[PDB]
This record gives sequence, structure tokens and C-alpha cells, in this order.
Amino acid sequence: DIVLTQSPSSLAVSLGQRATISCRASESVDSYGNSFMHWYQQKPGQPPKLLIYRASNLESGIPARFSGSGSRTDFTLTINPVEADDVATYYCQQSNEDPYTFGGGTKLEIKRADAAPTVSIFPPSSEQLTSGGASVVCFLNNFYPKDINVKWKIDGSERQNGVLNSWTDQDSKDSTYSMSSTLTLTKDEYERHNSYTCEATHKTSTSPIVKSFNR
Amino acid sequence: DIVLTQSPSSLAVSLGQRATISCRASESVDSYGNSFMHWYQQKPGQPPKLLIYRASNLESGIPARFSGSGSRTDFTLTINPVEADDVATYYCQQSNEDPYTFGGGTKLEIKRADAAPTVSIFPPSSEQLTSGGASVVCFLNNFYPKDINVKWKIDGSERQNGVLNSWTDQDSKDSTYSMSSTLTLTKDEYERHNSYTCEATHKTSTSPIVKSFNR
Amino acid sequence: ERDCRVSSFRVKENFDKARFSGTWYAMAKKDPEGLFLQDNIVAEFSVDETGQMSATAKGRVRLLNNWDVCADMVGTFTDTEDPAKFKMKYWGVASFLQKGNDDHWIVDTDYDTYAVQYSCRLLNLDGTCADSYSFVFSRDPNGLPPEAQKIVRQRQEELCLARQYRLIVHNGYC
Amino acid sequence: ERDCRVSSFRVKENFDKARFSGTWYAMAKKDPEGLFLQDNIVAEFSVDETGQMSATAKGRVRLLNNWDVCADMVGTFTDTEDPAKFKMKYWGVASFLQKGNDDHWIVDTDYDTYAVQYSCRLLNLDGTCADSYSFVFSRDPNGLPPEAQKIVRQRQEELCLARQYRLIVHNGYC
Amino acid sequence: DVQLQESGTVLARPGASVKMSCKASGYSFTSYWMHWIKQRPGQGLEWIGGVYPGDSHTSYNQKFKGKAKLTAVTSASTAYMELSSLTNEDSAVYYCTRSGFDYGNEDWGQGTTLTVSSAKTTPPSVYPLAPGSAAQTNSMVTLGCLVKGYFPEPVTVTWNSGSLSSGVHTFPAVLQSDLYTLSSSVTVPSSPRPSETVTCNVAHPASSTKVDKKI
Amino acid sequence: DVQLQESGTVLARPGASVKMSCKASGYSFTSYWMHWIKQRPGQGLEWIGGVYPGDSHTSYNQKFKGKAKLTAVTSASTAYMELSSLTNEDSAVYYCTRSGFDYGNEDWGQGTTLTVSSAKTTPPSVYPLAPGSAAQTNSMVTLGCLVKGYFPEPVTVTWNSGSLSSGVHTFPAVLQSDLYTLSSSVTVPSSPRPSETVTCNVAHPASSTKVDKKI
Amino acid sequence: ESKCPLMVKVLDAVRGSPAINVAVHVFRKAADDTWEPFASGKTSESGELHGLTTEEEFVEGIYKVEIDTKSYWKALGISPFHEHAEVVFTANDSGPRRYTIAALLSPYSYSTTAVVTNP
Amino acid sequence: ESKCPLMVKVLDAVRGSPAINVAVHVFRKAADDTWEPFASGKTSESGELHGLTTEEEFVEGIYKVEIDTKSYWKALGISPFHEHAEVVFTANDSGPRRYTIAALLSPYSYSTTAVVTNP
Amino acid sequence: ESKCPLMVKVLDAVRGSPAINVAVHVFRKAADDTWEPFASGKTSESGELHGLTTEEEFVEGIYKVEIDTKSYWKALGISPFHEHAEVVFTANDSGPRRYTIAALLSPYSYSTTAVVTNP
Amino acid sequence: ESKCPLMVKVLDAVRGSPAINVAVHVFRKAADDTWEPFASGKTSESGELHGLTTEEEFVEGIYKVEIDTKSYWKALGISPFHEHAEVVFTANDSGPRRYTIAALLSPYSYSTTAVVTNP
Ligand SMILES: CC1=C(/C=C/C(C)=C/C=C/C(C)=C/CO)C(C)(C)CCC1
Ligand SMILES: CC1=C(/C=C/C(C)=C/C=C/C(C)=C/CO)C(C)(C)CCC1
Repeated sequence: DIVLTQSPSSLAVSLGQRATISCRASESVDSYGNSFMHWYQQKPGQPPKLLIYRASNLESGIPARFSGSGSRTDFTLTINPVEADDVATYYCQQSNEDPYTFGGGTKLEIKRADAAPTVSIFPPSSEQLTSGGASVVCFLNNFYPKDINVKWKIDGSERQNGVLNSWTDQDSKDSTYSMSSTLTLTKDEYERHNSYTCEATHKTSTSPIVKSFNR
Repeated sequence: DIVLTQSPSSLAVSLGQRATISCRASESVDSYGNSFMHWYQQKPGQPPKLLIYRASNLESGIPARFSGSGSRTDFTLTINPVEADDVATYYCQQSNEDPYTFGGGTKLEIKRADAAPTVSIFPPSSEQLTSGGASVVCFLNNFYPKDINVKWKIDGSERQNGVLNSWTDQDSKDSTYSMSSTLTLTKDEYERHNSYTCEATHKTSTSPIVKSFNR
Repeated sequence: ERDCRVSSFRVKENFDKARFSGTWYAMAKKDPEGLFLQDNIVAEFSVDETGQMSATAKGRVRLLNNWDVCADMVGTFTDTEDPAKFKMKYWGVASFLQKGNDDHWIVDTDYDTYAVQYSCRLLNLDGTCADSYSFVFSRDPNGLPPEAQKIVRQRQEELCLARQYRLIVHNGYC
Repeated sequence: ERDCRVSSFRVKENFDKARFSGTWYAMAKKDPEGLFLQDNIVAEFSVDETGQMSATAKGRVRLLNNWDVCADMVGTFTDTEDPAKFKMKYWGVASFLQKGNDDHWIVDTDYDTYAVQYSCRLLNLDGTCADSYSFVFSRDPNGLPPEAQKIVRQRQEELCLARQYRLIVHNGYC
Repeated sequence: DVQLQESGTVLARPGASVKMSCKASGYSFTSYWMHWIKQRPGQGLEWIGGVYPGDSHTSYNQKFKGKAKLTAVTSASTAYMELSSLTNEDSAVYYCTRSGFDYGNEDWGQGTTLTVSSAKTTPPSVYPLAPGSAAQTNSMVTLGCLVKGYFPEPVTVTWNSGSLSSGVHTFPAVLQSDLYTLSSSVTVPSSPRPSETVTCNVAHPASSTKVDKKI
Repeated sequence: DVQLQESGTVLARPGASVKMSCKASGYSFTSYWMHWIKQRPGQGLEWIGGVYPGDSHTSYNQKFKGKAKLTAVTSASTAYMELSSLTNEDSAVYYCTRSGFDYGNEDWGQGTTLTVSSAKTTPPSVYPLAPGSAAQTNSMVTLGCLVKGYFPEPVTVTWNSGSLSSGVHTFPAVLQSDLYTLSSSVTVPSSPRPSETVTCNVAHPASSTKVDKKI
Repeated sequence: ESKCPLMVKVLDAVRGSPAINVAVHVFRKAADDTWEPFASGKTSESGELHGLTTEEEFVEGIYKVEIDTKSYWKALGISPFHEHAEVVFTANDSGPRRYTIAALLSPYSYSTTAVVTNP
Repeated sequence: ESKCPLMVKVLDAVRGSPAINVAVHVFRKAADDTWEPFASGKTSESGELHGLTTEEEFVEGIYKVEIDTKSYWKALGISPFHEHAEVVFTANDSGPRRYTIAALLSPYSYSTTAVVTNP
Repeated sequence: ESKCPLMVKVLDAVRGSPAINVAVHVFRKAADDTWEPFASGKTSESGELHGLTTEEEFVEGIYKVEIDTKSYWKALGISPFHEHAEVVFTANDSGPRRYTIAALLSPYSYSTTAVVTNP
Repeated sequence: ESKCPLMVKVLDAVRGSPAINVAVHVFRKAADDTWEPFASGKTSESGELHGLTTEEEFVEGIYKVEIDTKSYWKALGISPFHEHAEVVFTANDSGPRRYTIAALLSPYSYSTTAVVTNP
């Protein structure tokens, strides 16, 4: 087959500037006088979206922002002015030679200005204890940059076990980031303590944001 | 009567620029709502030429170059773009009060680029001797600036007596200057020597231009 | 000895559109502000059965510049509370030709040989005329008897306009 | 295995202006350089008594930009030393509509259901076609039997144009 | 317009087999292809093959030749792909997309998720997330929703039957043991709740379970 | 067109008397005035007075009241000015110019020169100015002409009856003793002379003397 | 039926044809500086517009002819710039006359022009 | 300061020179239905009128530019046709555009033209 | 006598009238890139010009219409700027058509314009 | 260096924007009778063509400026009428004047305009 390689895998740039996603090929993708290269926009929790057909011809529905170029084995998807709602992964693909093949894609992220995370913590409801297991939930919403740190403090004691992580791709409107956490204990190991805390460690601040409640 | 005074008496400016000939008055020349001032162009060997009637109204025949202005006791003739053939004397005159009166006029000259004088000397013809008097003529034509200097050398000796001068107003096409000279001796005092010379002293050159001939 | 009040100006009493009607040639004038009939001026007055008086006047004008248009004008005189005084609505046969409405006082005349008109375009603070223009019509373009000139002389001084007249030329341009 | 010489291109023998005449719907094309009938294309062929063949073709074009003009075209085919080969003089009924004269090769057809044309605007150093455009007309805008597609497939590869066809849409814009 | 629907989630045992559908609607089912793309998590996009309904013809990628058997009923207007002797790898989301009878890339289907485990389908468990206070006046309030231990994925989640959409955060999967756990959160003015009925609608097709929990 | 001619030069004895003419031709002799202006050398312009042929009326400047008596024959269409009991001052050029029956400045007459001496009219003396050589080939040559001791002024001087005009220099007056002396010079290609007849035509009305000298 | 002191003609600048179906409206300045409906109409095949008024109805006064340019262009398909073109002049001021206004409207510029004569 | 949003330029077709000291009048179609005054001025020697309104007061809405083509011509002793020339348009509807109204004028004709830019 | 595929009209911009007595000359590009005399004539009272050629003589080809503008203006009295106005187009290229050229000459600028249709 | 004697400016009447990269051709009527090439160029983004000839080689004589209005329009898929627009005039006859040929163009119309200055 032919090899497609996505230059940088992660891609960040400020809202309003240009993008320059690449895609080189093991073989040539051009034939009889053209170029069979294609670009797709695959956003979170959804399937691919066609953008450019034949490394240059735009798709009816896609805005001027995009535009492609290349030949032989060098092509490039151009996004400019990068727009808030364009945060996604961009895969190229060729159809000049069987078998069809795609690129490793590229995650495009946006550069913005920091925002401390809106924290929130909640007490395992009734029926969750009514199972033989404990799980307190804390929400880390709309924050930035990506990297954040959560630590569950249960009676001054840092809990490592029960730690369930989950992050969400950069939003689409305010281009932020969010995480959820939840302390998954036994229902018993819940009634063996009385001070439940969710500490948030983030660069947006020196002092860690602390949300808690007690049994 | 009323007094008319021509600001500068001599007036020089380069071909293509403007002139600003003046004419102030002892009394006011304006009456019932107008101004009775007038401008004339008097070229060499000719009579005055009407230019502007009523310090503002142009005469049919005169070009846009000219134009007047003023009131009360201050008026001004405007020549622009001064033109080669406009070398002359400009007199103003008023007719608001009797008796009529003119101005002292003003000689307008043109600024140009130097040119050494084309010299020429000639031997008193036959009949001039046939009178009882000698006169050798030398012509200093088309030169510039105005000031020049002619010295008659007759046998290395500088002749001062017989010196008859004559200059011509700046030409009209090439805006130059010319002078004639002639050594007026006796017919005898002509046949008492044998080397006749006309030396021309002018800024256009260090070495004086010398034209001569011998008896 | 003061003077120069348009109203003070004395015009001809008992004017007669009739006796006046006919051909008239401009010998001299006084240029008001703005553009104005320059050379070769000639007017033709002529009243009708209803008594209304109108006129036509061929004259040259250097409209714009290098643009010498012999203009064929026309104007209707509305009568005023004075046989002599008038207000002249006008225009040119041709359309682009300055259209207008100015006053018109047949200053004086003797009907058969000379005629002097004054027109005060615009009034002065006190009562002098700022924009003002005039004519000295003659029944004979061939000129005018001194007597007439002599008389004309008077009027002008009376119109506070002595000297201020630029004499008209008749080369037959048109 | 080499190929791509316009003359090498193999067209339909014994064309028949007659049998081909009628309505035809554009299913697919190949965009030459420059502006070109964009969406909603439909042609109407029809020869006359003298044998000459002409046509009309309503199609949309994004002339200029934001300027979407359904264009009503017309073109007269001059016959060539080949019943299949042709030279198309044309123009739009409306005047500003691109006028022109290009070649026209009825590449292939079966007369009743499908039609494939090729037109080589301009030749290549050796003999390939640089500026080149084509169509795949169907008698039924409702589509085309695979067999036909299948056949069309051939032709295109033969015209050295496989894949290069942008499929046409029929929303009824006009 | 070009509608392209797929079949519900698939759950299969290691070594078994499966078949998927993909009804066409809006274009000539015989005038297009229809390929199947495979997309695994930290992986990307792999083409599988495609069918030409009209010729019932087929094109596979040797990497799948012995894994996916594709078919298609013209009349039914649907293409199929059969996954034989499954492993834990073939488990991924498969997309169905139509393709030109000349090019490649155009329309993609919602995509049917595919899990190849041995655990038994366990329906969700929805718990509502309520704060520790009526949540004071006028202060904006964030409600939550907890989806505990379910399997396999996915599990559509929305609020107010989809009315509320702005200010919502639906956190991704997490393998709680051999079960999963998802969380959602909605943020709203102190005005909507509790005045209005705040409802979190969790759906899990895999188990035919629908549940709407108030707040 | 407006022609305005004057009478020939005047020569008068100290204390005598003189009268001048000024025929009008081209305009109504009765509809204009006609003034007499006096212009002395390093002096300028002085209005004298004017006549209204029609009214035979007259306007003088008190400075001349007792010096110039003006008259005018309508029929003859000529105005006159009589200079009584002459001195050496009244000697100057007098110009005649017509004037409007309302304003003041328009047409000037050639102007009649006026000399008031006691010396007796002495006819000119023309001598030709020739170089000291045929004047080589192709080099341009300058010919001259000498007007010796004549009186009073002026003395029109031209070449080839006026053909040759360009490249001519006619030098002004000079009181050789109690006689005058004028010179002229013409510049010509080596081509015109001696092939063609170079002639210098000197004329002195004052003495009814005409002379054309070849070269 | 008779003559027409006023006529309004318009040509389509892009097309190089007559601007057809163009709506027109002329008015007259009343005794209040207002604009009273004098007459309306729309261009024929010719591109012209005849019969608006009469050598009589059409009297002295300042009038206003408003060429509905927008509805021309927009209707065909371009996003014209001028909301509409207008014409205001002093009608039959120095007597009776034949007025003809001509427009050569374009999507982003127009050149109104008129020619007048006698009967 | 910075840059001027809307500007006009007027040319004297007759003499092939700019028409100078020509009055201009810009109004804005108001909430009610009449053109409340928005700005005025005179044509510079350059034949233009820079600095009409600033880059923001020139809000979004309909505008009318009135060029006193009348007095101008009249000034040169010529009786013109149009009582004035106006350009009515909709501006700043979508983002900010650089409006430049130009005019070529003659005694019995005239034409306007607009150019829009962005940065 | 018959129709006329070609008509040439001209209006006097300054005057706001028809440009009368204007000389015109149209040509056709021969087989050498030269300009062969196709037909001449002069504007009538109308300002128009009819009968230059026929639906037949007038054939396909590039033609050139030269409006003698200078001799118009100069004759009247102004020192016009353009030596003369010209018009060149590809005649009856896409079949048969009726061509009408219109000029609105002014002393320092002109605006040629044509409108074409069928019979 | 110094300043540019003759210059051209071309506007796209249709879009209210300058027409860019539009060819221009200036020739000089020669001693014989044909226009020997004098200069050529392309329209800048400013829609003009500065630096045609210098302030002296641009001698005294007849000149013809040829604006390729053709290919331009054609470029935007529109078939125009005129094969090109030219301006033929006499320059530097009396002293030195500053020539500026301007052009407003449409698919079926156009007009040229000239402005002359001095210093
Ligand atoms: C009507 C009329 C007269 C005035 C004519 C004028 C004032 C004409 C001006 C024409 C201009 C200024 C043309 C430039 O466009 C006079 C009293 C002579 C005679 C009586 C009839
Ligand atoms: C005449 C004609 C055809 C070609 C039409 C073309 C090529 C039109 C281009 C129009 C443009 C570019 C309009 C923009 O002004 C085809 C072969 C399709 C059908 C047979 C008749």
C-alpha cells in the first residue's frame, strides 16, 4: 500500500491565525495529470466530514477557511482563519492506488487565555450506597490549559485508590477543557470516615481550589 | 496730482517663474466702488501697449500670463509664467483724479545662463578716411551678463579717446546682450600706427577675447 | 452730493413700451458680477396687443472658456407700478444658456436715438446697489450723436457709475 | 499501456445525428480550465432537413461570484470528415454569456440511454490533451442502468480521465 | 436528502460472527458504491472495502479479505458487511459510507459501535446529581447526572428531551471494573430550576433501557 | 482696424513753435478723445491733454496749459497739438493715443520724435562693414553697416528691404560731437554671402535721405 | 391619445440591452415641500416608458423621477448597490418643453442623463 | 482619527478637471421615514471630501449623499438640469466596508460610482 | 429600403441635446489587419444615424465605428480633448443581430455604449 | 525619476471595485501614419498604472491608450462588447500638461475621462 504520514500529530494555534496540516506519501498520489488526495474533519463523538476532494477542489458546504495544495508526495491542508468551532482531528487519504489509505490524522487545538476551573463536588446519592459501593463525584469544568491535577482528600488523607479519570476534548465555543472525577469506595469504607474533599491543582492559581463536604 | 511709485526699478527673474511689479499711490485710486489703475508694456524702440484696464480687467489681446490686483493705494501687476518675449518696462497709471499720472515704470529683465560674446572687428572703409577721420568698428554680440568691458588696443597701447559706447536692450528670443564699439580717430592719426586691436573683457572667461587686424 | 440709493436713482417718466419697441444696439455697458453678455450685443423690444412687453437679444459670451457662444436670449417683462420700472424674466432659446430673472429700469431714452438702462441685481446695507449692470442702447449701431453721448454722460453719473463702462464692439461675430 | 493521444482516443463509428437527436441529461463531467457549466446541466440535440446539427443546453454557472446564472446556451455543429467528430460554435441566448467555439467528439453512446462526449480544448507537446472537458449524458435524468455506468467506466479510462469526473446534481434550480 | 442509516450496536462473543446493514435513501443505490471504514480508539481510520450494488461487484483490502464478507440487496437498497471469527481487535466502530462510481469519499453513516467481549450486557444505573443547598438565590446552578456501570457502549444522554443543550457537559467513557461509568452536567440560571422540571434523559440502546431522571 | 498715424519727425529752433497731427482711421473720430503723451529719455510718461472732436472740448494738465494748444478737424479726422515758445526740454517724443468717452488708455500712435536744437540737419553717412578675409568656408559670417554723423534722430535701418531680420543687431544713438552715429550688424551663414546680395538699407526721414549699401 | 412631454428610458449596462420591467415613479413638489404622486409605470420591451402624463397634466414645478433600480438587478439575481436612482429637475420653467430622461443603470453605478427640446 | 469610513469624489467632465468647492450632503434614513442630517462639507482642490464621518458614528443604515451639482454649473454661467445629485445606499450592514462615492458631472448628465474596501 | 443592423446615436453632454452634424465612419478588418472603408455619414436632427448598411452588406467581422467628436466640439467652440471616439466589436459573431452604438460625448470625456437584439 | 507625465486609471463599474491586472497600451502617432508602440503595462491593485513614460520622452504628439477591457471581462466569464478601449489625444502640444486617463467599464459600456494639471 502507500504510506500517509501526518507531520505534527498535535497542532495548536491562536483563534484567527493559520493552520498548516501536512501529509506526505510513500508513493506518488498523482496520476494522468491530477492528484487524488483528500481531507476530512472528524470532531468529537462523530464520524468524518469531507472537506477537500482531490487535494484542491473544495466541497460544497465547507467555507473558504480551508484550502489544499500539493503534488507528487507532498500536500497540505490549510485552515485560516482558524475558527473556534474547528477544533478537531484532520485525516488525509489517497485513492490513486489500491488499497485506499488514510493518514494518522492530526488533532488541531486552539490557543487561548487561561481560566480557573469551576469546581463542584457531590455526595453519593441514596441508591448508590444501596449497592455496596461508594462514589463521590467532583466536576472540573471549563478550565485551561489542558493539563490539570485532581487529588481526593478524605480526612486530610490523599486517596489514590478508586481514582477514575475522564477528560473532555476542548469545547467548541469557549475553547476550554473539563474533567470529572469520582471517589469509588465501598459503601462501608464510606461509613468509616466523615470529611470528603476534592482538591484541584492548576496553573491558573497558586492555592489549589478546594471543594468538599462532610459525612 | 497723485503720486505713483514703482517699487523696484530694475526687475530680474528666470524664464518660467513669476513677476511682481508694484505701484503704490499718494492718494486712493478707487472710487464709487471700483479702481482706476492701468498697466502698460513698453518694449524697446516702440510706444506703450495696454495690458490691464482698471487694475483687474484684462485686455483682449493679452495672454493669461498677466493679471492685476489692489485697491485703495496698493496694486500689483502679475507676470507669470514670465516669458522670453516679455522683456520690457512696465508703467502703471491712474485716472481716478485729474491730472492723469503714470508711474516711473519698471524694467523687467530675464535671468539666463551665460554666453561669451561673439566678437568682430572691422577696418574703416574707403570713404570714411575720405572724410578726415578714422573709425574702426568692433561688434560684441549676443553675450551675458549685461556688464561687459571693451578696451581698444592700438599697438599695445590702450586707447581711451574716441571711445563711443552703445548697448542694446536684452534680446527677445535668446535673451542676451550686445554692444558695439568703434575707434573714432583722425584719418592721419590712423596712418601713424599699424596694429589695431579690440579686446573684450567679460566674466564668461578669464582670458579676454581679442579680435584685431593691422594697417 | 451724497447719493447712490437705487430708489433715489431717477428714471424716465411716462415710459412707452410702444414708442420704445423695436431694434436697439448696445454701445456700452457696466459688467455686473458673474458671467455676462460680452461682445456684439443687440436687443429687440416689442410689446403686443395685451400690452405686455418682451424682448430678444443676440450677444456673445465666453461661457466656460475658449467656449464663445453667441447667445440668443429672450425675456418677458412683467409690468410694475411704474411705466418705466420692470422685472425681467428671461432665458436663452438654447437650453444650457443661463436662465434668470433680474430687474429692469429704462433709466432714460429719447426713444428715437439713445437708451439707457440700469438693473440692480442686489441691494446694499443702506441702499446702494452692489450687483449692478447697465446698457446704453442706440437706434443706430453706426454710433450716436454727441448730444446723446453728452446726455448719456449725465445719467451714468446719476447712476453712480461714471467711467465704469466698458465700450462694446460690433465686428459682426454673428 | 502508454496512451493518452487525443487522436488515439477511440470514438463511436457511424454516428447518427438523427438517432442521437433529442433531450439529454448530464450526469457527470470533467471540468476543463476556466469557467464552466456548473450544476443542473441539460442538453437538447436536434438535426434538421439539410443534415446540419445544432443544440441547446440549460445549465447553471457561478459567473463572477455570488452571480448564479442558469445559462441558456446554443451551439451549431459544423460537420467533420467523421460522423462522430464535430466542431461546436456556440454562444448564449443572453448576450454577456460566454461565446465560443470548441471541438466536440461524441465519444460513445448507445443512443437510447447513455452518451459520452469528449472535447479537447487544447493539444499537448506530444499529443495529450491539456485543456479537456467531457460529459456523460443520460436519456433519463432519473439515473442510469449499471450496465451503462459499467460501459461509461470503460470510455473514461479510454479518455485518460478515470476518477476525474465531478458528479452533477439535479435540484431543478431552473 | 442523501440519508444513510445503519444498524444498532453490536455485542458478540470471541470467535462468533456478525453482520451489519446500511440502508441507502436519497440517491441511486446502484449508481454508487458504499464502503466500510474501521476506526479503533487511539488508532484512526482503515478502509475495508466496497460494493457496486449494480454489478454486485466487490473490492477488499487484503487485510480484511478473510474477515468481512460484503453483500447488498438492490431492492432492499442496503449493503452488508459480515464479521467472521471475531477477536478482541476487530472490536471497534465501523462506519459505512457511500462512494462514487469513479472517485472516493462523500457520505458517512452514523457508524455502528462494536464490542467483542464475553461479559454480559449490564443495563445502566442513573443517579441524579443534586447540590448541598437549594443553591441560593439568583446564583447560577449546575445540575448533574450519573450513569453507573453499564455495558457495552454507548449510551445517549441529553436534557429536557434535548431542549437544554447550551451549557452542557457529557463526560466520556471509563471502565469501572468491567462496567462503564458516564457522567453529565448541565449549568443553568437560578431561574429555570427548581421552578421548571429539570430532567436528565439517559438512553442505552444496547439494553433497550430508557430513563429520565428529574432533579 | 483702428489705424492711428502721425506726422514725420520735427526739428525746431529754441523759442519757435510747432504743430503735430494725428489722423484717425477705423473708429468714430467723434466718439473718442485722443490724448498726447510726452516721453523724455531717462524720464518716462507724462499725459498732456485730450480732445473731444465732437464737442471740440478740451482737457489739459496745468503743467502744459501754456505749451500745447490742441485742435482737431472732424472732417479731416485729425487732432492737433501745437508746441509754443520752445526750449531744450520740450524736446522729446510725443505720442498720440485715442481715449474712451468714459475711461482712459487704448491706442497709441507710432509717436513723432522731436528735436529742439540750433544745429543744422546733417544727412547721415553710410559705410559698409566688411571683414579682413573672404571669411573662410562654411563658417558663419557677420556683416555690419555704419551710419556716421547725422541729425537729428531717428534713422530706420534694415537689411534686404526687411527680408533678413533674424540675427540682426541695430545699436542705438550716440552724440558724436553734435552729430550722431549708429551702427547695425547682421549675422549670416557662410552660405547667403557673398553668393547673394547683402544690402543694408539706411533711411533718415529727417533729411529725405535713403541709402542702400551692398557688402 | 397624444404626445408626451416626459419620457423615461433605461438600458441594462451589464447585459447591453434594455432594462425591462423597471418600475418608475415621478412626483411633484407640492405646497409643503412634500412629494405628491404624479404618475407611475413600468418599462416595456423597448426599455422606454411612454404616456406618463400629458402636454397639459405635466405642468411647471420641480418633479422627481425614481427609477426602481434595485428591483431590477435583485430580480435578475445580482446584489445591486444603489437602493434606487432618482431624477429631480425644474419642469417647464422657461415655457413648454419635451423632457426625456435616460438611465444606464449598472449594479454598482448609474449615469442619469436627460435631453430636452421643443414640439 | 485613524481612517475615514465614507468619502466622495466629484469630477467636472466638461473641463477635464476636478469640480472644486462643490457642496455635499449626507443624511441617514431614520427610524421614522425622513433623512435626518448626518454631515456636510465642500470639495477640496483634490476634488474630494475626506473626513466625512468617523469610522463608527457612521453606524449601520441607509444613507443619502447629495451633491449640489446645481450651484456649481450655475456658477460657471451654465444652467444645469438636475437640482442636485444624490446617492442613496445601505452601508455597514455586514461588517465594515470602505465607501467611496465618485461622480462625473455635466450640465445635462452625471453618474455616480461607489468603491468599497475593507482594511 | 429596409431595416438597419447598425445604428449610431450621440447626445451632446454639455447642451443636453442631440449631437447634430456629427461625422461617423465605420470600418471592417480586412485580410491584412487593415481598416477598409465600410460606410460613412452624419447625424441628423435626431442625433441618430440611419441606413449605414443592410441586414446583408453588414456581415460577420470586427468593425470600427469612429465618432468624429473633435469636429463636433471644436465646430461649436470648445477645445475638446479626445481627438475622436472609436468603437470596435466583433460583429454578428453568434449569428444575426441588431447593433446600436450610443455616445454621450463631452469636451473632456465620453461614454460609449451599445445595445444589441434580434429582428 | 521625479514625477510621472501620463497615467491611466480603470474602474470596474459592475462590482464597485478597481479592475486589476488590466492591460494598457500607449502608442504615438508617427511621422508616417501608424501607431508605433510607445509603452505598455498592467493595472496595479490601486487600479491605476503609474510610471507609464518619463516626463520628457513623452514628447509632443498624438497618443493612443488601449485598455484591454476585453480579456478582463472575459476573465470573469463574461463576454464583453468592445474589443478594447482607447483614448486618442494630442499631448504636450503647448508646454507640459499632466495627463490622467480614467476609465469606467461595464460589459457593454465604458467611458474615458482625462485630467490635466501643471506643476
Ligand atoms: C434678456 C434681455 C437683456 C439681458 C440679457 C442678459 C443679462 C443675458 C445674459 C446672458 C448670459 C449671462 C449668458 C451666460 O450663460 C438685455 C437687458 C440686454 C436686453 C433686454 C432683454
Ligand atoms: C453549447 C453546448 C454545450 C456546452 C456549453 C458550454 C461549454 C457552456 C459554457 C458556458 C459558460 C462558461 C458560461 C459562463 O458565461 C454542451 C456540450 C454541454 C451541450 C451541447 C451544447
